[PDB]
Amino acid sequence: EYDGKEFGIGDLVWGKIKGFSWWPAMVVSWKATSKRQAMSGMRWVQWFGDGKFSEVSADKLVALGLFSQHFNLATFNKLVSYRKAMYHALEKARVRAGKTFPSLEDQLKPMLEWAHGGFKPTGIEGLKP
Amino acid sequence: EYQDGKEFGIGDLVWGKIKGFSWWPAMVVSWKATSKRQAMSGMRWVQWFGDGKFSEVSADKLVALGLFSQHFNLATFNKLVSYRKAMYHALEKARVRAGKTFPDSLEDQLKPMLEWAHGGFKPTGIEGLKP
Ligand SMILES: CCCN(CCC)CCCCCCO
Ligand SMILES: CCCN(CCC)CCCCCCO
Repeated sequence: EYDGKEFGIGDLVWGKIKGFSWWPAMVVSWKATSKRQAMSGMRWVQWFGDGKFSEVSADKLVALGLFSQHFNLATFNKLVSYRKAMYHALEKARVRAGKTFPSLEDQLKPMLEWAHGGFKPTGIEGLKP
Repeated sequence: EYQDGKEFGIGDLVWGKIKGFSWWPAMVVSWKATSKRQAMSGMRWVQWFGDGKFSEVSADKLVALGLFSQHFNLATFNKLVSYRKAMYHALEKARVRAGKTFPDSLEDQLKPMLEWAHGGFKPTGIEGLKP
């Protein structure tokens, strides 16, 4: 923990599992999961919004920093769970990036703008553990 | 729960810092107390004294309540009755845990508990605040 592959503990990522759009998450240690060690090539991630754990292939994870590419507007409008997930993921992104902003969709607005805009001034660097 | 290599576990009395508020006393709780969800790794559910609400707070924006004089905010204390009430509930919990006793308005009961806390929780020291 953690096989040659990408991503380590604390990284903010989008992860893709069956039945769900790309979904924001944080790579965690298997010890945080109360479950089991991850198989080689896999990563435990904890999903923002519901705090649940999934073992996901490192090959189906991308940096949260690739934001606009993987943000899914339709899902965002359809599912309140996705919007909450976005809030909590960007909230963590914010704090790590020493970021400051002035309701759910109210707080989300400057967060999303900051994300879609490249996480300036820190850039992606501000999202690292 | 909370096996992420960070400080603080269930029942700990802490000051927690969130946006728009002074450092505020709280108790670390299990996510099960919250009716919400598991905290993100590196974070803790805390329940704020005074209003009993739950917030998910990074363990790095938490400090032991025992570090009292450092995080007690006198301006907030003088300004907000909610903060004074929170102090009362936080310190009463600390007091019972510490095995401390003192000899009545809110501020009347608060007075020796604050002196106690501000003086370093004598004679137990901060160790007596453990759950
Ligand atoms: C509505 C939120 C649902 N999210 C989906 C995120 C992709 C939780 C999925 C839980 C999967 C556990 C085992 O793999
Ligand atoms: C006046 C009392 C204020 N309390 C505690 C302040 C730290 C309000 C906390 C809001 C909880 C929402 C979830 O995060």
